[PDB]
Amino acid sequence: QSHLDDLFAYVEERCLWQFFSRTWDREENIEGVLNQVGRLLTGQEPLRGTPQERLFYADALAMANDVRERFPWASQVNKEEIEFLLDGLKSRLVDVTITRSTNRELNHHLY
Amino acid sequence: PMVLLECDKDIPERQKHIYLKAPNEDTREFLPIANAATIPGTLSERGCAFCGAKLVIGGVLKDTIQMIHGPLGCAYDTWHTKRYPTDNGHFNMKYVWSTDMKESHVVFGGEKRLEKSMHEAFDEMPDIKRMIVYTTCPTALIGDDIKAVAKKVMKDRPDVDVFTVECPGFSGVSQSKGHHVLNIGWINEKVETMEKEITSEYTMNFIGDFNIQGDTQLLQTYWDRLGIQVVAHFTGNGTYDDLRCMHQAQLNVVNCARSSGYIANELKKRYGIPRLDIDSWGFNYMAEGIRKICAFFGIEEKGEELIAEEYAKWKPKLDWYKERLQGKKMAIWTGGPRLWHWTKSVEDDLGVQVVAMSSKFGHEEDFEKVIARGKEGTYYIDDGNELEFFEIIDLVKPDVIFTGPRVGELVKKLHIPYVNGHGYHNGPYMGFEGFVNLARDMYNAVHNPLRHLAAVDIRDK
Amino acid sequence: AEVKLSPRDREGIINPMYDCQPAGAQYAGIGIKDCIPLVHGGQGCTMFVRLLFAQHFKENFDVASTSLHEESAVFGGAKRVEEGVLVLARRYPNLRVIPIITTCSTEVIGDDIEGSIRVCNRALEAEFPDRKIYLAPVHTPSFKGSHVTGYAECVKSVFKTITDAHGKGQPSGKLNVFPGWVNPGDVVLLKRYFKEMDVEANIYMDTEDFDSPMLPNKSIETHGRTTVEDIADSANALATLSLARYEGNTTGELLQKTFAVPNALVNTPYGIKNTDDMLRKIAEVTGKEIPESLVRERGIALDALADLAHMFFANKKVAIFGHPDLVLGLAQFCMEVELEPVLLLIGDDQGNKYKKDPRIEELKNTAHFDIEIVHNADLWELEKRINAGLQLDLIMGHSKGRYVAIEANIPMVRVGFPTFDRAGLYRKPSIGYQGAMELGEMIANAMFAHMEYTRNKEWILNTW
Ligand code: CLF
Ligand SMILES: [Mg+2]
Ligand SMILES: [Mg+2]
Ligand SMILES: [S]
Ligand SMILES: [Zn+2]
Repeated sequence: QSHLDDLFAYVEERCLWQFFSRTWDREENIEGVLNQVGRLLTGQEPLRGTPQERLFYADALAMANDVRERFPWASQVNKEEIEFLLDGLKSRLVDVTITRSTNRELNHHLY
Repeated sequence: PMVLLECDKDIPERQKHIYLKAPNEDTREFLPIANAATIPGTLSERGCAFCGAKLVIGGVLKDTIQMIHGPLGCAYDTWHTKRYPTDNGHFNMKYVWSTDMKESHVVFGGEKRLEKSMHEAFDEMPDIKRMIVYTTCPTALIGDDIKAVAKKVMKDRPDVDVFTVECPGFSGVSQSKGHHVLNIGWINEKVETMEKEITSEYTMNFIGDFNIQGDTQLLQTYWDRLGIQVVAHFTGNGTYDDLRCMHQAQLNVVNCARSSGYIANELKKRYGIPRLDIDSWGFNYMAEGIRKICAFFGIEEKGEELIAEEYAKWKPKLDWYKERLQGKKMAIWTGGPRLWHWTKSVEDDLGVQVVAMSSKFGHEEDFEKVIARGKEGTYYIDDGNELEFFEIIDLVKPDVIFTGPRVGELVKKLHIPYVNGHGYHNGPYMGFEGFVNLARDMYNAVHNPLRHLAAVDIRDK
Repeated sequence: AEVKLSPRDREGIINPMYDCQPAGAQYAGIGIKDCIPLVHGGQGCTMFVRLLFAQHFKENFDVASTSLHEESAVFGGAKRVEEGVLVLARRYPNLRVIPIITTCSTEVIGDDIEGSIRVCNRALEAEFPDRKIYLAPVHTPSFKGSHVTGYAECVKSVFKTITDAHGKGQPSGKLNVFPGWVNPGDVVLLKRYFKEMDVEANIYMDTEDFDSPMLPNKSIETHGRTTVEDIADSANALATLSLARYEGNTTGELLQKTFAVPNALVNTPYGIKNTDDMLRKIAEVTGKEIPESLVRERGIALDALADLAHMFFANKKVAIFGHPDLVLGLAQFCMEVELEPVLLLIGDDQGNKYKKDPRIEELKNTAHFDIEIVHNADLWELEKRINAGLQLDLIMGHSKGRYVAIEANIPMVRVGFPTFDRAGLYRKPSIGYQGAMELGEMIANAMFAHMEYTRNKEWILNTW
């Protein structure tokens, strides 16, 4: 299994942020958390300027720590690979939690 | 694949509610329909919308009259049935209030009967200054305007504050609608109607925890150690007026995203308060939650000290239970969220394999979560009914079932022990210590001489 | 001695004594073999009552809902009833009886239950030509009466339905017995008394097997034992013995009117005199003698009670709450053993009946002290009287009053329904001679423990 398979399987089994109540919140979280994961895994400073950024950092830090613990490759891998991988992971999470989810509430404007 | 159980051959519409996860499937093709109408006559486990408002959320509050506008049964039925202690002598469990609707009220209206009952309740208990009024089936049907009545009482009694909920039992399909109506009404009417002193640089609400057997009070030991002020608990060991101040918090930490995600989502939209979803059951999950909370606030090292202390205190006992529970098969037949909070945590921390799960009222979102975290070969059931439970037992042969007491008492006849997945056996079950308590009860349930004795027929040589 | 009746002075209720009518109709139905009640209304009306039964008995009982939702609440629920009947029959091949129990919601919206039964009968005769399913309309609006009245209504409707279908035939030689709303242990006792007297009887409903075993073969035996055939045979009885004015006597009256089965209503058999009088009436109607074994059980009870009455019970003030037959009967028992039942609370709107109960005059002629009987009472009325200074030595009532006694530090004996906060009470008789003995010993043991915990002459429990 590929590196991207390992990331996807980890997110699906562990994380909750991709399963928020509505499409817009899932989109916001998939983008926000994974951008922070990419900073963390390539040794860049995370964004911590706004409350929302600081939440994305909190969720991303767990993920980044767990992937470095679980997967040998995740230490001993590139930068341009985090980019490739996170682009793929975003697309895969949007596909399974949004595009092809049959959860009928996802586009309800009203909470 | 989806499963048509034998007992459902005459209600074949149930197939779309039951998923058996199999290898290589794209689970997006197999998500159970959830939160749909109940089939009459099935012995579904479901309850009503009023339950979701009064019993589950509003009634947890320590300092509030729970005025049920309806005939007396709805009140009787929601009294002596919950285990949510408080630190004020359990006022919330000791009392229930009814407007004792009679036929004349059905015919000519119940608004004056409600007004009088409200005054009475305030007069009887002059130290109590807060109330929630709930509609029930017949007071909804006749169109009583409980908001109007509450506004008049408030004008006549400037010492009180009253909130109203329209939640007849036939609304929605289950208790879920009661959660929704209460959440949305509270944020629209009562949030931002008061403020409290802020005493910490770190503030949060804790959203969707109802203090079952003291869960909230146990978690509070963590927040106090970390120096985090909880502006409001929604609603475990809570007060009415704390809930009025929820807009003040820096962070909303959510456990029960089913009952209480609504208000977290509206607090984010209206006030910008971020929503953090955690798991406050599970040992390793509890650590992850504390680490996320501490990362948000910039107090990582404090969180690590707490976690290290709690691991040293409780991890050895957890591991003792793991050695003994490894491989045991569990079913979880509860409301919904505990399926996705527990399937992987009991697997990770206790070695226990959850073989069947049923959700009374969960939404498709709850099924997304549980199937993501759950095992292959497990049954995932939306709106399960009694005969299905028997068939599932035959299929998966659980060693222990986490469910309510009445179902526990049923499966005892089949020699299957239970733990009360709702109100607990010997809780609390949240947090580090709480998962040990869960494990202990599971162990005692299964490691039980009575089960073996019951199988012996003394007439056999 | 003045016995004063008064109503609750509040419109609202705080801490209701009883549940609503549908709950009692469910209790009546679960005592019938091959019966699953169908409660027409919202889901809570079913599920909360299944929980209540699990609290009292620590068992599951099968009751189904029609699952009224918003559509049906606006446009009518007849299709929910009709579907629910069919779903039941399809999935439970051995089902024979379905009391269709109305709720506040379906009474307000005016669903026509009898019409839905015609529809269902046609559908069931077509789909299941070899089965017979009895559908009984049970009208139980919750905005009248209480679970006491709903139990009585459900028994009456099920008996009307089944006996309408079968009519009168061969005399059976048996008594019909309506004990009312009692525990399995009470039914066990009555069965023993009829057996020792050589009197054949059906007890309606026969709930003995609610206390079901955990068996090697994993079978489930938690069912009512009263069958269709038993119920039908009530038209053929020698006589009806009705023990409870408010919990089945109206069925005995219906069988008298319809089938000329003479009904004998007696005082509910709590205490010695009431049990004597029940056995006298049994002897009179059957021509059978009371056996020596019952004189002996009586004597054993009296011996036990005599060890307690003047020593521990005399002059002690008691409050009693529960079903009206139980409250009135326990007050009579209490006076036999020198207790003083000064406050009796009865929990529903039936005060015009209770004022005419002959036991009120019986209590007036035997009381050495004033009695207050509060009708339409809630349990706040008890708590508020204690808060105002009423000094009680004992409370007798069901478990939903427990916090009143715990907080006031008053010993309390658990009687009536539900008794969830002690173990095994459903198996212990309260009626009859054995039951009087068992009640008296529970009272003494509760006082004894209280003397210990409070250090109140705890040294005296040595040579009594
Ligand atoms: S579904 Fe829920 S519990 Fe049911 S009535 Fe409706 S709000 Fe209430 Fe109430 S008084 Fe009794 S229990 Fe019912 S029949 Fe009415
Ligand atoms: Mg996976
Ligand atoms: Mg003796
Ligand atoms: S529910
Ligand atoms: Zn052992």
